[PDB]
Amino acid sequence: SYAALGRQDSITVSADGERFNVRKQLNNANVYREGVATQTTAYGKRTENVQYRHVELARVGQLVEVDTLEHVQHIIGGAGNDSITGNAHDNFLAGGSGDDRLDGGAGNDTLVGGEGQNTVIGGAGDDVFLQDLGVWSNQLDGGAGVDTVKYNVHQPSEERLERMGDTGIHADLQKGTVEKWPALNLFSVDHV
Amino acid sequence: EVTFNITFDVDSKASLGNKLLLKANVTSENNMPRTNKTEFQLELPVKYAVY
Ligand SMILES: *[C@@H]1O[C@H](CO[C@@H]2O[C@@H](C)[C@@H](O)[C@@H](O)[C@@H]2O)[C@@H](O[C@@H]2O[C@H](CO)[C@@H](O)[C@H](O)[C@H]2NC(C)=O)[C@H](O)[C@H]1NC(C)=O
Ligand SMILES: *[C@@H]1O[C@H](CO)[C@@H](O)[C@H](O)[C@H]1NC(C)=O
Ligand SMILES: [Ca+2]
Ligand SMILES: [Ca+2]
Ligand SMILES: [Ca+2]
Ligand SMILES: [Ca+2]
Ligand SMILES: [Ca+2]
Repeated sequence: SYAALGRQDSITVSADGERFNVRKQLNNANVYREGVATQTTAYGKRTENVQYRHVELARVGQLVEVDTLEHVQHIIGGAGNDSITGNAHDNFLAGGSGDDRLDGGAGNDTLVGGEGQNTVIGGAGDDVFLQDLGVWSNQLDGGAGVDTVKYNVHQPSEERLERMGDTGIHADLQKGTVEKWPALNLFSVDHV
Repeated sequence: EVTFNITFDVDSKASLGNKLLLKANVTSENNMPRTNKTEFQLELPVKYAVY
């Protein structure tokens, strides 16, 4: 879970078979680092000094790190704009908040785009898309095989009931659009 | 030949998408086969007022 990453950060996950290479780009990251403090004492005459370790917080600007993952099937991105890619197994790819790109690759994968304007590619196999009746627009591609998009996972919120009432979605697979706020805004549409 | 204007009222909370279509065809008692002259439809862009 990379959910501790902020909005300004990002990850880029690439598959090398069964192994994953994760490139993390953290902008103005905050990191603990250990140095050497120095406390001094005078004892009535010429001074004797000491030192000791000291953990502390600092922001070190731009950081790039390359993590490595093995035997990992599920990844959760941070609050930024992540690019996450899976492999031939069954993966749980979640993007969280931000304009994330999720690609599952082969196999039966489950794909959760989260908030933001997400683009999601399923690949081959039978894939599952989970949606949340949000205000953003999403781009969804299923690929080969029989695929499913589900809108019933989340309970509707209070402001949704206040602004919309008891109306849900207007979905049409010939047009390829799913309108999550019909007749209230025309740009909260998922394209499938 | 007859020429005339037909007036319509557009609701202020209308939902017509971005593209509205009108369809009209003529008919008579003689009941003769339909022809391209009998049918006509034309398409008009739509915009929504925002303040
Ligand atoms: C401005 O909007 C047009 C139209 O968007 C469509 O109609 C709206 C009412 C809303 O329902 C949108 O979700 C619709 O997509 C955009 O033009 C369309 O662009 C898409 C690709 O982006 C294309 O597939 C459509 O054919 C286009 N349709 C028309 C009529 O042009 C246009 O791109 C938007 N402008 C900007 C700058 O985003
Ligand atoms: C006119 O168009 C309507 C469209 O619904 C159709 O039902 C009707 O049969 C048409 N009539 C003629 C005379 O073309
Ligand atoms: Ca994210
Ligand atoms: Ca996969
Ligand atoms: Ca997201
Ligand atoms: Ca897949
Ligand atoms: Ca698929």
